[PDB]
Amino acid sequence: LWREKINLLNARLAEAQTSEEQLQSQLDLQKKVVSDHMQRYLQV
Amino acid sequence: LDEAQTIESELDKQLRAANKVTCVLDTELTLARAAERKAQQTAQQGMKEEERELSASHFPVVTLEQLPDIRDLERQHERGIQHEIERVKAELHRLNIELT
Amino acid sequence: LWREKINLLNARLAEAQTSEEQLQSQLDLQKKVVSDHMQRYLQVDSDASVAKAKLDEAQTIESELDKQLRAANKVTCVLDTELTLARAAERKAQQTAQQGMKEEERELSASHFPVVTLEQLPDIRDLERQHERGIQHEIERVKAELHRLNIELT
Repeated sequence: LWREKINLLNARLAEAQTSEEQLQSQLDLQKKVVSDHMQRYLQV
Repeated sequence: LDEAQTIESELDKQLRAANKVTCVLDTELTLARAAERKAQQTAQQGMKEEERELSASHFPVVTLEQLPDIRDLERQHERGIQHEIERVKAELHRLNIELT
Repeated sequence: LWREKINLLNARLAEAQTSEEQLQSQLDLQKKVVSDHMQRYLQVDSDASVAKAKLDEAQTIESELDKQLRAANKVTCVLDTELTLARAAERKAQQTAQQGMKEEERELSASHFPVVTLEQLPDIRDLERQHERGIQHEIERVKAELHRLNIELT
């Protein structure tokens, strides 16, 4: 049963990790928008 | 650009809220291992196939939700066994009285 | 023992939170530096190239400080889960400890049963098992002596 617990947690961890990575990608995309606007200002 | 810089706070807060699930799952996955290995080495004392059959044909099967409390439900089942082995001993006492 | 360990875990969690808040302050300072370099690059190996390179450097240092903040958060959450499990176990034991014990019974139990140290709380169940076995051994031994005495009486 502890082996079953280990396997179930191995299967489940990826969902939380994917959510964390998605939020990281959203943060990096906000930084990308900031960079786009700052580089637009760089032209003028 | 001011708005883009400002909006980063909500995303950072949500990322902080998200990290906790990953932390908890890693903790659980690391923690279960010691119990697993100790239980496995306890089982390594071994049973002859006949002994396995006799044990299994009467002892219940267990599942994941009972696993955390299995170290106590096991003692409850042991209490169930001994509370009748004591009855058997009492019947031995009564029959010894009768025989004497 | 569980309540004392809960207080100790609360102290550890407080230490983790003290680290976490100041790591957040460090992250804020690094973000301020990032904004400084961004505004400098907007203002201008030229000074503009230095502003760009150091804006990227400030973002990298901010990422490192955010990783340190995430490590602090992970430590805080590990200790928080430990504290929550400790509270759950303490309440589960409270389900039985709430029943109280008469003064004479407490005296006898204290004068007949050992005790465990704070952090050794898990081994308390080893004492429970061992003393259960000994108590049962003595119980059945006295019962057998009574049995033979009863048979002799018969």
